[PDB]
Amino acid sequence: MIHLYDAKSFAKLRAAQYAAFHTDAPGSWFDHTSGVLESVEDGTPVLAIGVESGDAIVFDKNAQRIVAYKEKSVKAEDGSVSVVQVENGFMKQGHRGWLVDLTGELVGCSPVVAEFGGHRYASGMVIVTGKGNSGKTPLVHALGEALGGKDKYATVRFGEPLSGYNTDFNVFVDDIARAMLQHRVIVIDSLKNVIISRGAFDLLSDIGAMAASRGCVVIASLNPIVELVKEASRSNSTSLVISTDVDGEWQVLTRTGEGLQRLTHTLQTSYGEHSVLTIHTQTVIKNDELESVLRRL
Amino acid sequence: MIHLYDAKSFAKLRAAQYAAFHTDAPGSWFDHTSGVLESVEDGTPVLAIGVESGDAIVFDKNAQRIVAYKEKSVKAEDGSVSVVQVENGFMKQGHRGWLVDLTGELVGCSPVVAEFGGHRYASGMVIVTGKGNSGKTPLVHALGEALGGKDKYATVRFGEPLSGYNTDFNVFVDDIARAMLQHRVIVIDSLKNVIISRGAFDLLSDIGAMAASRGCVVIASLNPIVELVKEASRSNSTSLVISTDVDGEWQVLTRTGEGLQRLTHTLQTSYGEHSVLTIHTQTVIKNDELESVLRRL
Amino acid sequence: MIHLYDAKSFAKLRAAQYAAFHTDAPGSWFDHTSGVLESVEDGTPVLAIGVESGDAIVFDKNAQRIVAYKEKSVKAEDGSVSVVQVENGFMKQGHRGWLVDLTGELVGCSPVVAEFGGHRYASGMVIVTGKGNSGKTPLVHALGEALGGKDKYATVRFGEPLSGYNTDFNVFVDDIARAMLQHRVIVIDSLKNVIGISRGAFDLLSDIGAMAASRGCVVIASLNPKIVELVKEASRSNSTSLVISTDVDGEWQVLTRTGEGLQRLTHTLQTSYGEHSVLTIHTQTVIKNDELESVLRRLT
Amino acid sequence: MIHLYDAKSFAKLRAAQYAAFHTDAPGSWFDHTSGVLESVEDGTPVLAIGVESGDAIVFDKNAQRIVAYKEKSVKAEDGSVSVVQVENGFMKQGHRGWLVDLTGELVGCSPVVAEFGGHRYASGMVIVTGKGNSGKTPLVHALGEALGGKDKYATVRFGEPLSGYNTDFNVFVDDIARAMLQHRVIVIDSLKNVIISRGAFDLLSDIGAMAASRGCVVIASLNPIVELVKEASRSNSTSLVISTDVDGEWQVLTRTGEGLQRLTHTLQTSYGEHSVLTIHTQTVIKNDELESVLRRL
Amino acid sequence: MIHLYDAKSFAKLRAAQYAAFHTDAPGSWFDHTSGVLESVEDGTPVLAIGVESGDAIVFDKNAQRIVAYKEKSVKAEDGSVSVVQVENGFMKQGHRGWLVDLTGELVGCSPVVAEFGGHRYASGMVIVTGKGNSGKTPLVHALGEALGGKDKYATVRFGEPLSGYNTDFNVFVDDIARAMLQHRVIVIDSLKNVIISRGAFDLLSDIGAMAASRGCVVIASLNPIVELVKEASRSNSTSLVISTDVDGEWQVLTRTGEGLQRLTHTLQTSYGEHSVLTIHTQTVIKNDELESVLRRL
Amino acid sequence: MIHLYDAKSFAKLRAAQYAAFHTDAPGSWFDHTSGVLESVEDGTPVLAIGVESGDAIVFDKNAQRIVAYKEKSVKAEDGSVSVVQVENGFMKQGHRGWLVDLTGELVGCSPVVAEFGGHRYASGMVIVTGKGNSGKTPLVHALGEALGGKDKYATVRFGEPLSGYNTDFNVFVDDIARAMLQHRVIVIDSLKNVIGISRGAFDLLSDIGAMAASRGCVVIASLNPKIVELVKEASRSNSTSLVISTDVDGEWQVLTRTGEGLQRLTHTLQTSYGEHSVLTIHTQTVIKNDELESVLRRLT
Ligand SMILES: O=c1ccn([C@@H]2O[C@H](COP(=O)(O)OP(=O)(O)OP(=O)(O)O)[C@@H](O)[C@H]2O)c(=O)[nH]1
Ligand SMILES: O=c1ccn([C@@H]2O[C@H](COP(=O)(O)OP(=O)(O)OP(=O)(O)O)[C@@H](O)[C@H]2O)c(=O)[nH]1
Ligand SMILES: O=c1ccn([C@@H]2O[C@H](COP(=O)(O)OP(=O)(O)OP(=O)(O)O)[C@@H](O)[C@H]2O)c(=O)[nH]1
Ligand SMILES: O=c1ccn([C@@H]2O[C@H](COP(=O)(O)OP(=O)(O)OP(=O)(O)O)[C@@H](O)[C@H]2O)c(=O)[nH]1
Ligand SMILES: O=c1ccn([C@@H]2O[C@H](COP(=O)(O)OP(=O)(O)OP(=O)(O)O)[C@@H](O)[C@H]2O)c(=O)[nH]1
Ligand SMILES: O=c1ccn([C@@H]2O[C@H](COP(=O)(O)OP(=O)(O)OP(=O)(O)O)[C@@H](O)[C@H]2O)c(=O)[nH]1
Repeated sequence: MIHLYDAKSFAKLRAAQYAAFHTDAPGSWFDHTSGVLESVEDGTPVLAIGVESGDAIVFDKNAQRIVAYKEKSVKAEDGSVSVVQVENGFMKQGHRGWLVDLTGELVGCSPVVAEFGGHRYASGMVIVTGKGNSGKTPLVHALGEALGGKDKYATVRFGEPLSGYNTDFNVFVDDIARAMLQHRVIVIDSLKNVIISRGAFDLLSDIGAMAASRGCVVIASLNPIVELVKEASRSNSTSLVISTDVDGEWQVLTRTGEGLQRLTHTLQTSYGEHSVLTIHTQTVIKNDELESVLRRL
Repeated sequence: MIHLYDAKSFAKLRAAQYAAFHTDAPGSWFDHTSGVLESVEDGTPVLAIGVESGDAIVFDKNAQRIVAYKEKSVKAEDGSVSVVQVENGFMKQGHRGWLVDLTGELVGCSPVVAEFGGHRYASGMVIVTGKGNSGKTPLVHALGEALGGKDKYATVRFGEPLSGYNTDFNVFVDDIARAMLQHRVIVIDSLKNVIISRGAFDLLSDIGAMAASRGCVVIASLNPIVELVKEASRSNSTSLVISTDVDGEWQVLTRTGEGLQRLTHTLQTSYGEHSVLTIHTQTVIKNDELESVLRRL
Repeated sequence: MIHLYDAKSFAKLRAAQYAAFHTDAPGSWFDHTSGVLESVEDGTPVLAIGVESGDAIVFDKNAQRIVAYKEKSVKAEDGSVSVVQVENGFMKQGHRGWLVDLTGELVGCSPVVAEFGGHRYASGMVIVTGKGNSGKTPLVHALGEALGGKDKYATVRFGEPLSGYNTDFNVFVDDIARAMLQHRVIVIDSLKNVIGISRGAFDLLSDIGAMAASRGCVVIASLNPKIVELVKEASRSNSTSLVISTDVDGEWQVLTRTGEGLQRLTHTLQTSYGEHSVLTIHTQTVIKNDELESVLRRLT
Repeated sequence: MIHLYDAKSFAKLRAAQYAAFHTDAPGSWFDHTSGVLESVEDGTPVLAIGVESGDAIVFDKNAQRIVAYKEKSVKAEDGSVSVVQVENGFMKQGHRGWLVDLTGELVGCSPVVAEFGGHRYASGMVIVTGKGNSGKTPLVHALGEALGGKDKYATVRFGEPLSGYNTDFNVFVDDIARAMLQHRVIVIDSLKNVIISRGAFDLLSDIGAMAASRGCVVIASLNPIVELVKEASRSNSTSLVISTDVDGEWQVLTRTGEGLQRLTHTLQTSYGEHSVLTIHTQTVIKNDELESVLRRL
Repeated sequence: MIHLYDAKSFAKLRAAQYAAFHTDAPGSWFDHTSGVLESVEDGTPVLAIGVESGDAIVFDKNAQRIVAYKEKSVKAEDGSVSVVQVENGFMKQGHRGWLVDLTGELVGCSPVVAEFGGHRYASGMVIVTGKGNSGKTPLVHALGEALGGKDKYATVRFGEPLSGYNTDFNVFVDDIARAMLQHRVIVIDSLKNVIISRGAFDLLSDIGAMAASRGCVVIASLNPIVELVKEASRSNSTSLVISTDVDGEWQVLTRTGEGLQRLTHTLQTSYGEHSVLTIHTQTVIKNDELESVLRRL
Repeated sequence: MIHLYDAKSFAKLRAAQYAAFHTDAPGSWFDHTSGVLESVEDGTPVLAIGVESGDAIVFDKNAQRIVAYKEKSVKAEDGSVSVVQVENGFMKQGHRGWLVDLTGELVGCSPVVAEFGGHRYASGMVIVTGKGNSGKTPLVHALGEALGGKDKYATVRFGEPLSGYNTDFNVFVDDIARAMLQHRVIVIDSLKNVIGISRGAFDLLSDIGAMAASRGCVVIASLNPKIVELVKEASRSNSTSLVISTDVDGEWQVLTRTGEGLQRLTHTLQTSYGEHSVLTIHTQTVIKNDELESVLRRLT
């Protein structure tokens, strides 16, 4: 919805956004939105996501697809009306994204998803990319385990020429929807085949906001069309993890919230048995330095 | 409609257009059009805006969407007939833009929306853009608060990978329509995802004229496809706010009206707590200097 | 229709075309076609113009849109049949352009629309363009007033981010149709969004010059310069005349196609601003194709 | 249809093709095909031509459009079956081009259309083009009158911003069809707007063969997308008339028949009153010289 | 169908493929497939070819088009089922190409079509192309007569601005189908207008295999979009005849079979009366030399 | 489906993936999936593959096409529901790929298909490509025979101008589906016309590697190099292994993805021709991403 501000309410918002990353208990936002989803009446649509054609499929709180849902309208606080209708397995009225309010007035956050190695990590979409010899697949799994912490991480597999990999985009969005509905830490391997269908364009534009609203992190590998990789990394990701000149070393660049500073830190990594990667255990980065990082792609 | 002029009536028009920016009380036009909208008979369509497909949705004076409206014709002063019909939630007959006359003979104005720091600002669309380290999001919010003055400004959020951000274009145009119907100062963060669908093309072509007719200002962030950013900044904006070589410094370029001089002034800014930006408190700019400014993108 | 010529009838045509620009009373063609339109029986379609989709809408002599019109055929002199039918507000049979004969055998003219400052100006479409600091909007209004003379000029506004500007293409073509049906001197500000492409926009660029020249009205259209080459081609091939800014501030070059197969003429305009940016225009030489291309190169 | 040859029948064909340009009385082929068309039973389709959409409209021998025609099949000499059906003003079955046989075994000719100034000119399509100051419109009319000889030439006007010019492609193809059905010498001013719709592509590919089969000449002005002008001039024209370095001077390049030599000669011209051009009163040209000529465009 | 091999059966296949070009009596394959076609039961579809739209038309053994054919299934040796159905003059079920088995296990051949001047020539598609002054049209007719030998060659004419030339693609594919059904040596003048519709793409991809399966040769002129000419010449042709630096001289490059060596030889030619060309009466060429030849286009 | 991991279960997966290439008996995965397919109830859809239009056709375990199949749902372990429905010969509900579970928890493998000349070879798709004089067609047949071992290899022929070659894409996908359903070693000659693009062709390039790796069969496809970059990306991202010609005639480099997140391995092949162009292949080192890109650069 739209929000109105004066100087005082705006300052309060920025303080709350800052807290949502810097001082909230890691993973608190995820637990909060889990409660909101759990409170939703049975059969109510909670999430719509685009399929390959640009139509949208709709899910309930238990990640079960809704095939039929009678037109139903809800008036928001700002006066806007949201309508939802599902017919023959597809959204007839509504919008892509969360169909229930997970955020309220607290918008524009990068809710802290986890803390690891003395660094806080944001929810939203994290694109893992770069050139050179440092492998992306081992990194995304290492990050998934690390941010998972006490919890297991969920793996969505797509579009690689290996056993058991789904290559159908419509199954992919079903997997992603279920993952975000049920898990705080999600790995996607890989985004190569989405990088173009209306569904693929929708996914790139929608997923970061979907994840940040939920308070889950989606860690997606993307091997570098090159300008679309750059723009997805620049504008569609909440955080970026990019390989450097030095083997095993990665740079993490985090958007900490709406209008807030982008932060950076470095990761050192090494391989153990069967290529299992281990990540070893604040500085601001400006826009010109950010573009300098993107040039390496 | 079409308008006829001789030398004397043309000179009168230019004098009135000049006054609409330079000497009218700031925000007076907005208050005038609010009165016009308030005088509209119950149920009457007042605004049509394009959705993603290129179809148009229609709103009444209270920013409520009209789903059904029997064909109704109105003869204008020049002899032209405007017809409006709405069926199944979509415009069947009519045009995009204001469906009631807010302007009359007084067309081609950039009605003054506010005065701040000794400078007058125009209604219409203001694109906030540029390269370098000066942040666009903090600027648009600072400008929104400043031009809001005694009034709160409205924030429309779109297409960023942060919590609570809508990423569905059809919700976006609903938000924008409501904002322009109800508020003098509007911030859009951001225009990145519109920059292509018929709806997106319609919005870029329509919004400046819609806002200027209302006397509201739409302050839109746009991070630089590059030629589309240049043309939107060159030809679709009433004013442009562009970052400079010096950190914190911005140049404001204002179209003051039809056939009138483009003016320029500079803004100095600084950050306080939680990245809240403060803007610190006539010279003509020619077309070649304007192009020189656009080259920096 | 098609026309047949031998040496003698061709020479006569060229003499008549030459006269239509050089010696006819300025604005005489417009008055003639006004009479033709006024003589048309009530309810008869006179003009069809393309909307955004590429369908065509149809107008009667009073610039009122025709919604329903039973199929009706007319056999021309060359043996061809023109059919007109309108159903549900759209042309079902017919063609874009004038649906009644305004011209007869006298085709390929640039009928003189006005004389100002010792120069004759052609009807048809005039594109006002160029680079540099000389403003196009003040020029089109100055030219509109000047060629209007004793008469007011009509202003069609389209696609600028200013108060009261229509930005819907289908309203735009309605405005243009009405303007050409009712006025000799017409200003369009601006053509930017038509060049910004729909079938309707393509139709308009291809149709408007011939429509205006047939009527004997002048359409003075501002156009600020893939896209640049379309501005060049519209200026090169879709305009009856071109007014282009020069190196010197306030100075413009007017390039006029005087008729079918006839010489393109050129002259210069000097201008200055008064109060509230009102521009005043201050008061024969042939230009060849290579010089014409040299002028178009400046649009880069 | 398909034709079978051995050495002896092939040599006979080449001799007949050579004669069709070099020794037949100028305009004889046109008179022959006029007789063939005149012999066609009343109401029979004789010519189909593409409209803008790529559908085809159909004409009888009197250049009257056929709106309804019951399916009718004709078996050719080679065993092939040609079917023709027209429904609701459009071809339902058939092909673009001549729907009756004007040529028989005598195919691949450039039938002589006229002789002027000691040079024979071919029927088919003649593209008049080039750069520089020599005007194309005066040339096409001068050539039309000259090749017309004792007969008037027909003028088809299209796509110029001058009084009485048709700009609707579907009227254009109607004009062209009627012209070719009724006249030996035809001028088109101009081909600029065809140079893209399916109809325009069809016309460029069809018109030369249509005209050569009839024995009429279509003299078309084409101002130079540039590569499409080159290919139309190279491959879609029976003859080319191109301006040179010297003002008033033109080069005529003629395909004299299937597998036969391309010939060249020069024209000198001058203007009289009201820009009426007068043309003042064998050498082979090879493919490399032909390409050299096309480079000048 | 699919075929299974071990070392011994593979070696046998390669020996048979080698023989099909090098040692079989010239034209023997054509006579064999004529027998196969003649043995087909009355009314049975034997050949399907794509029309402009990408639909397919269907022919019987007598080159008569089939308009209606009830669904009929045939189980192949590998277990696959081929179904054929024709409705309203178009293929409803089936595939493009030969609808009866002309080859059996003997696949991947370039069956010898003729011997002339001490050189064997392959069936399939021969593209005649190149730059320079050597004419393609006279060459294709000279080659047609020469390879025809005791038999007349068939000429398919398409897309040139000369008398009697068909320019409608759907008539073109009808001509080609009939030619391949009834004649061993076929000339196409020319392929310029096919070089894009689905039908044109189908034809370029299908014709070589169609011709090689039949044992007929299709000799097609193609004047050089340039990369499409290169790829058609590189990958869609069984043999290539390309002009050289020396006037009248041509290089013939022949694919002799699946996985077999490409051979080359040179032709010398001269003109007699009315431009009738006479061709005057083993060395391997590698891929790098082949690309060197293609660069000349 | 989605899979959940902690450190311990992830380490177990990587160990199992490593084993699936390095230590499992060659061809064991193929035999396992043959058993799974054989156990499927009569009439059950097992494989869906895209036709030219982007619709999908569906096959049973005997490689017979299914024309009609009533909607049928199956709930997976992760909670997801897979639905399959076939109407009028086309998939109405379902997904492209294997419609029965051949893999279970054991995903992301490159199951060893064969061992030859002291080297293990992966199932999945192998693209055979490169520039220079070394012929691709003889190589794919030599590799087919070699990896076939005791078994014959299947040859799918497509899009070459030679006798008996199918050139219809929909027949091609039928051939490929049958081949993967019935044979461990498959040769495709050639992929040129799929790269020559339809939705079906795009689907095939994106689907075939995963289909083959899931089955444990190897698809050995020749591909001769806008278009060049698509050959590079297909070779880079759509292939389980790559066999590319080198500077030296007869010599090839084999680059193998050994599994999800595992090392890419490389070795060289020497070859020579016998009679009638029959090629014979004569009888671990890791390759990094920068070296891999260096190899791909040679395709220009
Ligand atoms: O022990 C190992 C294993 C793997 N790797 C390296 O990590 C990579 C992980 O395996 P991938 O094949 O997934 O590579 P990637 O994610 O970097 O890029 P794509 O191929 O998916 O586009 C492998 O390509 C390998 O080079 C190591 O450096 N050490
Ligand atoms: O205290 C602060 C906070 C923020 N900033 C700067 O302001 C920017 C505002 O945050 P954004 O991430 O919105 O940057 P932006 O609007 O310029 O561009 P997008 O990424 O949205 O396209 C941040 O990127 C940061 O560099 C400061 O300079 N100081
Ligand atoms: O007094 C004046 C007023 C205006 N001008 C100049 O005339 C121009 C007329 O006003 P516009 O803003 O319309 O500029 P334009 O027509 O040249 O081009 P667009 O922006 O419409 O594409 C303005 O851009 C201004 O620079 C003057 O030179 N002096
Ligand atoms: O007496 C004359 C008349 C005309 N001309 C020249 O002949 C041309 C014929 O008039 P056009 O305007 O038709 O020029 P064109 O055919 O060469 O090219 P387009 O403008 O149609 O694209 C004119 O443009 C003029 O330059 C002369 O050289 N002498
Ligand atoms: O006696 C002759 C006749 C013809 N020729 C040459 O042979 C060519 C055959 O006539 P074409 O015009 O068909 O040339 P082409 O096939 O090479 O190319 P297209 O224009 O058809 O695309 C002619 O262009 C001519 O140059 C001779 O060298 N000597
Ligand atoms: O004995 C032989 C036979 C064949 N070859 C070489 O092997 C190649 C195999 O025959 P192909 O003609 O199939 O070549 P290719 O597979 O390399 O590429 P495409 O043409 O299919 O795109 C032939 O091109 C030939 O040069 C030899 O080097 N020696």
